[PDB]
Amino acid sequence: AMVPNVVVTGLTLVCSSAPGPLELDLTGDLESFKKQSFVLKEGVEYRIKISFRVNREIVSGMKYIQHTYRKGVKIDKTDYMVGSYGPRAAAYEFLTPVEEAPKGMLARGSYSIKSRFTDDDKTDHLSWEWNLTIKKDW
Repeated sequence: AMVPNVVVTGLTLVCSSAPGPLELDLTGDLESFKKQSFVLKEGVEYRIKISFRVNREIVSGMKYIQHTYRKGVKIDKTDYMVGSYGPRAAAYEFLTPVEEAPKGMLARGSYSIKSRFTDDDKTDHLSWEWNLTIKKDW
């Protein structure tokens, strides 16, 4: 401070079929996202894009971790090794592989995601929670 080496700045659902924007600003009030949701139409393809800056020194072993809950119950955990990054002017963007929102009535509904961004020193660069609501339609 007042500028940290690593600043997680944004999560984005990258979905071509989506009629509007699916972005969380992570420079803001993280607690708000929990009474919010992103809506996705069942079966659509998307990526998660995590935006982050490195401002001074090399960070090794950066790692994005998600846990998915449904109705408060853990249903999944995924890890993505992001890499080593040096400092530069522009944010870096990490994209997860393409996935499909679930499909079928029994899989529709809300899911909450606990997201963590970390490194090989186990620094908590940011942790945040958000929600995903799978619907029949937009």
